[PDB]
Amino acid sequence: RIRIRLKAFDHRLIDQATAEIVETAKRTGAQVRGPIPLPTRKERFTVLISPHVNKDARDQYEIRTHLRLVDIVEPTEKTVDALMRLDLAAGVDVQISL
Amino acid sequence: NQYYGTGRRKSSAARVFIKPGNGKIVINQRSLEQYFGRETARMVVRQPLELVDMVEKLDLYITVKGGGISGQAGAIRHGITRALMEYDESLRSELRKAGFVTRDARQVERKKVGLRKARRRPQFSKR
Amino acid sequence: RRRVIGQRKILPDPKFGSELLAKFVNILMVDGKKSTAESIVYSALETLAQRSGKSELEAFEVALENVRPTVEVKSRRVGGSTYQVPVEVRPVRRNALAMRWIVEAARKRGDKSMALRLANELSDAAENKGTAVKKREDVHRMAEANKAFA
Amino acid sequence: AKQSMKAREVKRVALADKYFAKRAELKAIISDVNASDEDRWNAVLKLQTLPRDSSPSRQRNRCRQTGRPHGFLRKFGLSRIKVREAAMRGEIPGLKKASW
Amino acid sequence: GQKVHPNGIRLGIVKPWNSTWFANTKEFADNLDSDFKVRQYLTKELAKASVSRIVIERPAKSIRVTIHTARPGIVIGKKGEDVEKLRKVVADIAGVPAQINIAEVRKPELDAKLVADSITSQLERRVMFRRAMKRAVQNAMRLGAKGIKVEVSGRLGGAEIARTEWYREGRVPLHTLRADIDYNTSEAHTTYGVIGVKVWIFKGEI
RNA sequence: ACUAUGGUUUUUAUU
RNA sequence: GCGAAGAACCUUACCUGGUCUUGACAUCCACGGAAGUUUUCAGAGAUGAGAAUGUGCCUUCGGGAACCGUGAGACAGGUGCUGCAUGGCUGUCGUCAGCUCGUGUUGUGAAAUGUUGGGUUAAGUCCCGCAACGAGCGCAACCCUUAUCCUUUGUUGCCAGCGGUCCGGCCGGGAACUCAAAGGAGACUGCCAGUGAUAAACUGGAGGAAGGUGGGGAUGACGUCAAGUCAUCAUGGCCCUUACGACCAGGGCUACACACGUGCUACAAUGGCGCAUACAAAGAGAAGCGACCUCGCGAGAGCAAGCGGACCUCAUAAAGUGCGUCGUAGUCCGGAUUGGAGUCUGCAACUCGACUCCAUGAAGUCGGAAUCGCUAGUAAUCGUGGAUCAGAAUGCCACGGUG
Repeated sequence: RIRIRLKAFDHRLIDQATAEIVETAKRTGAQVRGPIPLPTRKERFTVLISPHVNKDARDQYEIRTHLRLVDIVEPTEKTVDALMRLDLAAGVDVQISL
Repeated sequence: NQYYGTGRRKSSAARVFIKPGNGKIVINQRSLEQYFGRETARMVVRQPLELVDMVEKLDLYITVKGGGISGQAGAIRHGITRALMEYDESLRSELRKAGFVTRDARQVERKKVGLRKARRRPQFSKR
Repeated sequence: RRRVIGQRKILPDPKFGSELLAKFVNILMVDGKKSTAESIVYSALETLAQRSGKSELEAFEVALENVRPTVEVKSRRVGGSTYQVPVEVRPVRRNALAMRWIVEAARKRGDKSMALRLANELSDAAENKGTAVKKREDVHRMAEANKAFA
Repeated sequence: AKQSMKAREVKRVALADKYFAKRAELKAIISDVNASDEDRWNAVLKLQTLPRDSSPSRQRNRCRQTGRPHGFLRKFGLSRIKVREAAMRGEIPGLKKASW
Repeated sequence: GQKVHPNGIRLGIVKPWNSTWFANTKEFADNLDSDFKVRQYLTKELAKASVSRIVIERPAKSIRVTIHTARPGIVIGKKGEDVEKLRKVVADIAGVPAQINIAEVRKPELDAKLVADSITSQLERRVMFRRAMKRAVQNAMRLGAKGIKVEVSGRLGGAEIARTEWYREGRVPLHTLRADIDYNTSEAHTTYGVIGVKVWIFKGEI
């Protein structure tokens, strides 16, 4: 009866990790929906370009935080069991909740 | 028969609908004189409308959302121009005369290193 | 440089249909608070309505008709020397010159409301009756009389 | 910057999770609200704040590589003295040159 | 003036970041510290082991590390148990159970770490650096690549100057972002000078 | 139009 | 307002007195102990000594490894010195159009020619001409970013005709607009006439959402002071080592008869105040963001709705609009200063912190010789958010309104 989450920073890894979860969730459930989105976020920051003084010279860094609710059609006991051992590479973050 | 047009400006977006034959002037389910254009910009949405006018020849309906009410007006002005420039083939000549057909994308200038409040080099009021 | 304006366009006053009354609030306003200047324009015309012999619809234009010059004196460098030369006052400035002097006068004054400080200068701006007030125009009277070298 | 600065957090940060971020929310066991102008708790609460160095205060992350305290930025994961050399090596995930 | 970094511009595009793991701002600097504690450990125990890079992962409630070497058989041994004396330590530095993994490096004659080692092995013989670096790149271009550069920096013997000596062939390249460019600095630590050897290799655009 | 003056010494050649 | 984005004990170096030294910290080897936990007595504490608890990992049962200490032989430590031992890192013209090779020629050679000369251009870009022809580095383009249309993507977002109704885009309906995302197409001198050693390319007009690198970004050729820095780092050397080392504690790094360096708020009525009234963008948040009510003079304390952070909180955005009210008075104002009360966080705010209340009460009405800065959403001007953080900014980084 559970619900799922996927969170990342890479614009392609978010889909490659989706394509791991919705397949692990389909291997024990025949009815399909495909992935649902939201929420996406962005963030930018500045730093001094050199380690000693040089405080007028700076460089621009940014990130884009990607998240999917994904949705699972049958969250059945046999299907959540496959998600207790979810691997799925490093570089993303997930949840299982009720 | 109805004519349609869209416009966007400064986080706001407008949709405008026009019918031939004299009728109403609606914006966000209220009249065009009921709450809108009462501040410092006021008549911006009526700049192209003066070429046809209200309670004269058409029925007007507007929907608008996002941002501040002067950004909304500068979005509606383009959206109503997009509708009016297909309402009649000689009215369009006058919309391209007044320059209301030109799409504004001026927004704001972007920062660079080493600058202050969005713009300008570290500042000294004297010497 | 060369590839520059000129004059950018401004939209005429929505109530009067005038571009002079649009430039006037743009130079009158301060800190971009044009909403207060829209309460000073025409509010400063209270004591001019009946007094205008061109009627109220020219009661401000009359103060701009008082002065419409063709040349102004400037002091310009030719080398190790600096001389006085006449420069042309074009149609685009010819109608906006006195408008710029009246707002300076009102800003430099300090009695009553701003809609009354502005009315003090506007009351005499086509009469010129005050003492040492026509010194204002010596920059164009010295230009219609320039001799220079040729 | 000194080699002594690298382990200075070890006890401090541990008591931050243990007590220094909930002891005020759970304070109703070392308090009374029934007796007027009467103390039976101050000397046992002052005994709890008797130990030093480990405090709710005094707490600084530092650059664990150098001991340098200043120029720390949590959004970068690393203090700015080493950021360009680590981020151009590709060591900090996912920092890169892309500019504005 | 200021110079764009030839490597930093391409990170995540065909050339991956050296670590992969998610962290929020409340622990990003604490995960990264364990990630550097293991780098300075492993690369100082493996100091003479032909290692060109190490790649870090955080699998579910664990850590994982891959070691890239041109000589893997003495790094994983015979087999998989010679690494426990490092695994038991990186698992304590990371505070989570650890896995150690092996990777084999391609074309040591065409890798920025190992071509530099092929110049260090001439500087160990105290030869003139200029011919030595040229030969190592001439051996490389005759095997592969679509452009290579080598530069030597500082106290070279050499001259009383801040200028380097270098040798380039083929394309840099500039703006290709699929260029997968391989780069390294290795300091030679000679009798009278630390002497930096810098190498850049470009092989294809995919 | 006028508006002067600034000691001596202080770098690159590779095997 | 730089490195020292928050200099109570902390951070941190200086001064003073303690506590101690193969060292707070590294590493090889041996040796006593698990790592740990709690408390008593002496000291403010670093430190000096007991009383109690635990005995993990590990095994040829011979004993051992992490790890915590003690110590020898080697060696460490230093905001000490060394930017005239060396790397790594670094100003700026300027994003200017130049820097530099091979072959031929020319010269006694260094070298020059070339790349100069004529025009066009943002341009060593092109055109003209040609004792020089070609080339690498820079230029261009790439990358990147913005407008128009089509196609693609849609929940905790969206809604045009229309049933049912947690009365709600909630279900049926849609995939379109917005909002957030991607990929294309379209602008090419294309088109006309004019100019141009008639050529590069320019000068206008039509048509278009847009016209002339469409617009905007990313990018630092050769050379510039062999710049600033061993105070982030290493790293060669020197000096201290029974210390110039580091662990506590107390003063200091916000002494001052005086100078420099810059902002913000006002000196007002194109302004303030009190009461109404219209409209946000971008961020923050469960040992949390905190809606309310109560005590009280009040900070706040005490409890607590909604919400797991796209149908909640932070949150009446403020200025503006409008009404009431007021002057040339250092003011209705201001409330800077000085005690007394408190409120919060915290060994601790006395000293250097913030918020509050009854009271008191000064300065500011252009301001030194003389001078500063850019071309439009730009200058000008008002609110909103975040970082640092046990506990405060007006500084730091961002957001939108008026213009």
